[PDB]
Amino acid sequence: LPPRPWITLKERDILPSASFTVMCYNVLCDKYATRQLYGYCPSWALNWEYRKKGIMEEIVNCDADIISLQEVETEQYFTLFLPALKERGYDGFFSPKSRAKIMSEQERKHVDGCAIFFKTEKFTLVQKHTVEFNQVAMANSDGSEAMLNRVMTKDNIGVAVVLEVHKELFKQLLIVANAHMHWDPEYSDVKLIQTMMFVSEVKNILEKASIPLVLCADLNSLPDSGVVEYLSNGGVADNHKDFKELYNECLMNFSRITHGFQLKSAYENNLMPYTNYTFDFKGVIDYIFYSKTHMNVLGVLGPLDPQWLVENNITGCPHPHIPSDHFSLLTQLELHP
DNA sequence: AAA
Ligand SMILES: [Mg+2]
Ligand SMILES: [Mg+2]
Repeated sequence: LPPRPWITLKERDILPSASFTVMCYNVLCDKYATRQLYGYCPSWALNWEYRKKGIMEEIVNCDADIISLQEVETEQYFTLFLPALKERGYDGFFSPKSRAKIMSEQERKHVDGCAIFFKTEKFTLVQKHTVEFNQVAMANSDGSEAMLNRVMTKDNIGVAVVLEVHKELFKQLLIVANAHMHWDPEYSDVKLIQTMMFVSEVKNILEKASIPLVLCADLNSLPDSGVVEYLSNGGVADNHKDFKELYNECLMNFSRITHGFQLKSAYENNLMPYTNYTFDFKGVIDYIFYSKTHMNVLGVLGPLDPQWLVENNITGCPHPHIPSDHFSLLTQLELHP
């Protein structure tokens, strides 16, 4: 296993500014780490008792100031992620999917969700928020049968925290948001709508709290998609093909459909060839977006050496040496007040 | 949970 290379994009700055790093990582929850989907990885290496060590080691060694995780299993949050990262100087916020859904005690422990951790020496938690996409869809369906049938029926969520950035690093506020969108490629419309919902709800948090945004997400969307275009260009045509020409009027409950932020992906221009890496599918579907008005990217952690993967005949993850089917993103950012 |  060779070290992943750091890529410098700009060096540190004279003007007073704070730099900090952000990790975005889908850990692959145990529930979904099955032989069926991951036949090519041996059982002992899929198993959570084994994989959780590689996943902790990954998060520890990245050592980011802000960590956004997806597929964090409820019980693992409280008994593993939080108490171990507390020992490293972090506090955290977590919310599970499916909160409103009836299920046994046992099943409730295994439901996964999104978590944001932050170094308490650098940041103070001002507010925490959960955005349940099923609920925002319900509230915004009026008319539109697609909303209710296609969107409200997906249990996805994002979380967001409002953080106070300690003055000494330079009340400076920062919002960090983390989401995990629906997966199914036949549902490009749900992915885009969940993103519009997440962004507009994030804007609302912002009002009630101009203020820098860091947006981490497993978007399940390629760089060419309607969702990436929407996030990167401040908006998208209400007739974009990703709507499956299937919405209109209800779309602009979150509003050519537009958002106010000015965002760039930390890894734009293909700095990694894929963030999800399996036998059947490899592509960039995970992202760290930041407000380009307040922040520059100083650098990113580059991809694992493609030559190393080929030499070891690794055509999909997880693998004995790679504990998730996603690779972590890690970026260093510089914030100007 | 690019079931
Ligand atoms: Mg997954
Ligand atoms: Mg995914």
